[PDB]
Amino acid sequence: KNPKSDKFKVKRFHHIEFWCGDATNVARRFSWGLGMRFSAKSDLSTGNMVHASYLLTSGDLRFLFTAPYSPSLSAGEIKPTTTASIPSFDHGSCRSFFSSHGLGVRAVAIEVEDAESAFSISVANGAIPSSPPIVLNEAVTIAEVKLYGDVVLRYVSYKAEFLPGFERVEDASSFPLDYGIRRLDHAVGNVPELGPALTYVAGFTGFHQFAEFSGLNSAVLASNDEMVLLPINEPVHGTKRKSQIQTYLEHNEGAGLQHLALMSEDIFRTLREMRKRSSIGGFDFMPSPPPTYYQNLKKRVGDVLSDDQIKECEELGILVDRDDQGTLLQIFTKPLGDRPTIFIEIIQRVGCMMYQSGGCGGFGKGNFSELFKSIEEYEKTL
Amino acid sequence: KNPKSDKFKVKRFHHIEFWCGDATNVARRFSWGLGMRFSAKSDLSTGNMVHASYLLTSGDLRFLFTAPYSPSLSAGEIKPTTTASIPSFDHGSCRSFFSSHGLGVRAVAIEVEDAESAFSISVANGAIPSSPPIVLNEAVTIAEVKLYGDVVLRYVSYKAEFLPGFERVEDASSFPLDYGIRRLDHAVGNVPELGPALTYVAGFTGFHQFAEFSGLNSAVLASNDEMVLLPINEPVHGTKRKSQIQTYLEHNEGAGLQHLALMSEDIFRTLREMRKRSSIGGFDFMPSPPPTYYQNLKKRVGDVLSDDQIKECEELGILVDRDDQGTLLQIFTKPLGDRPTIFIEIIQRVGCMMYQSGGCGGFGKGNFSELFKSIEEYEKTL
Ligand SMILES: Cc1ccccc1-n1c(=O)c2c(C)c(C(=O)c3c(C)nn(C)c3O)ccc2n(C)c1=O
Ligand SMILES: Cc1ccccc1-n1c(=O)c2c(C)c(C(=O)c3c(C)nn(C)c3O)ccc2n(C)c1=O
Ligand SMILES: [Co+2]
Ligand SMILES: [Co+2]
Repeated sequence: KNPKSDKFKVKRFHHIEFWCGDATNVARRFSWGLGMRFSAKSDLSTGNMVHASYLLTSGDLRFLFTAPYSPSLSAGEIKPTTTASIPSFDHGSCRSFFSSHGLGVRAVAIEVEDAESAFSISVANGAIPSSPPIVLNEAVTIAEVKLYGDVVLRYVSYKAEFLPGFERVEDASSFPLDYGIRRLDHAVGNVPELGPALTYVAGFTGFHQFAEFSGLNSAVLASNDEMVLLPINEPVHGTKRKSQIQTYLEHNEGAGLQHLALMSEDIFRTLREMRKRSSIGGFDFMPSPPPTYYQNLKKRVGDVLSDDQIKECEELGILVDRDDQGTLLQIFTKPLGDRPTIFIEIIQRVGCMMYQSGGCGGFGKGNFSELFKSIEEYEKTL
Repeated sequence: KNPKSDKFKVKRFHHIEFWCGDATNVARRFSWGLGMRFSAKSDLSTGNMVHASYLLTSGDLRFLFTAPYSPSLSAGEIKPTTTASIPSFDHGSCRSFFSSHGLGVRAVAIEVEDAESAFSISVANGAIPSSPPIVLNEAVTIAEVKLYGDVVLRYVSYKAEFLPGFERVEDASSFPLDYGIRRLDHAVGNVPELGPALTYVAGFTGFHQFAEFSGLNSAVLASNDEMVLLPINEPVHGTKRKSQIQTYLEHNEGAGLQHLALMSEDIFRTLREMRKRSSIGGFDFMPSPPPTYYQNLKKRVGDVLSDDQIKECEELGILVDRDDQGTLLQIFTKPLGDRPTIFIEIIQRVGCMMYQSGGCGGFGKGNFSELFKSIEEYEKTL
């Protein structure tokens, strides 16, 4: 059931911003590892004396990487005179964020009809303000409220390219990399207590619980058309294997963004390209499930995937799960940086045509049982 | 003239350590951009709860990338019980270094006969102690003294692989990249005042001035066999073009390491490989000199380089300079990170055979006049 109770008009995910120590090196690593193009910048060369911000794009997916310059470069500025292109940026906040959490997501940005109204309505409905609505060049409005931990939900609205003050990147510096990633499917937070997290966010957005069908309890919040999907997890304590949600909280110094799920228009091509680059600057993937898992896929999705398409999942280490409505193909990277905290999921969904509905096939929770069973079965092959 | 006045026995450059916010992303970017292999690690997977350190190698060149974990992981430790593999590491120092300077070199490490003796003699001769000699697994001794700004000169000595507590990297994660870089040729510091810098370092090392033949004054300190080369620059104020040394000091928040010169056994192959990767995660190079500069190379080095080898310099943007003793081929990257501070020089020297003597061909200061003249000449072609 979908009560369509969004308290303001929400459009789509707009971008994800990472707070970095050095935005150049993270952005270049991510660009090569994920096949994302350099498309905009805001830095010293554009007159920004406060922060360096570099935007990567793949299809509709936008990754922003920001790091502070020396505060001495902007010591004469005040907010009315700032050269920052993102007026919510603060040297002290950014340094404290990164020292506390390491590399990670600071902002989950969604495009809304009216960022001022969304901010007002959100805070009137319990949201903790983080940055008030600011109108940029009478063209775009940005505002921020707290989501969980030190992560903010950023609202952006456009009267009618990324943000004012950003410059398009010269073609020579903009190699047209593309491994097939096209948009952000969902963004997942880890918290110590799921109940209060859910009630807070569902409180100020009006997002509703999206229906499903180890070591965690989880729930998914969704916008009216269920295109914005914000799952949240809490750990389950006492298990024989320590909860990965608890390990995240310990190494992250508390709540924060756990994984970003990126939709590919061709998950086979995406994984082939990403795996060729794993050991030459790109991203590593979690261990592949045992061949038993792939021997068990025929009985589960053999009506959706050919044996040749099932063989390709096996070569690439892809997992498969299924709802009553659609099928999901997914795989997880190892952590993106030093700490066992944030990682990336690559996904592709099949089914639920009308365009495709959001969350088609679920999020893969059925793979816990399938993996465990596959692992006992591989142990029995022995 | 070489008075061979080293106060302790110095062998070779051993490694360069960068202090990072995220060592994983910088190390992966550098590995792909420079063609360096992942060869050792010290991190959570090796029992280090304090810092993540990843070592890249190309030939004899060793780049170490280190970032701190959350202090909470090691809050119960004391120095006698530490899990850090580099006992000089300190969370607070590393965070303050990176927040102050951004990404840059913390340690210039040289292998010495006896790190305890080198540290003792250095401090007895004016060096500011940074970290006392520590013996690791009764196998290697490390000690550190201040070099300039927040950069330390690190001594390492071996009784008889990198450091104890580091683990060799699994072959699967160790792709054998190689673009021809083989060793560190020199490491250059920028300071506000050259005189006191030179006197301090020459004071405690016994390193002597190495003889030569805009916007800077410079001098080179060398070890007995002149294989360790530590140039230092200060700005020249008042020039019509602002000194790049002064720009460095402003953005770096003071003195620090300006450039690392990496010797290639085949600078043509190195530059071809690095330039193919500039826009797909690697390093960018400074603008190429005008074709006039290459039309002027025949008259200057036409006895050393074929016209086909001179054409290859032109395709790759390589600069050429010459001493009374040897010839130098060199090129400079754009800054390695967000700030216009540290950059890399790729070099190859020809001449001075006996093995090759250090500094063969100088350091390229003759290219200031050659570039300027070439630029006026290209303007005249018009
Ligand atoms: C626990 C663990 C330790 C080490 C290596 C992998 C894993 N591991 C996963 O991490 C995992 C994730 C993140 C999702 C996910 O993407 C998700 C969930 C669940 N709920 N929602 C809303 C999502 O988006 C779905 C299945 C997963 N399986 C089966 C699994 O084994
Ligand atoms: C100033 C500047 C602004 C923007 C773009 C490039 C440049 N630029 C250089 O940066 C430069 C360097 C660093 C060296 C060097 O490597 C060095 C020196 C000098 N002394 N020692 C001991 C060295 O090792 C040699 C020649 C150079 N030329 C000719 C030049 O134009
Ligand atoms: Co997911
Ligand atoms: Co040089």
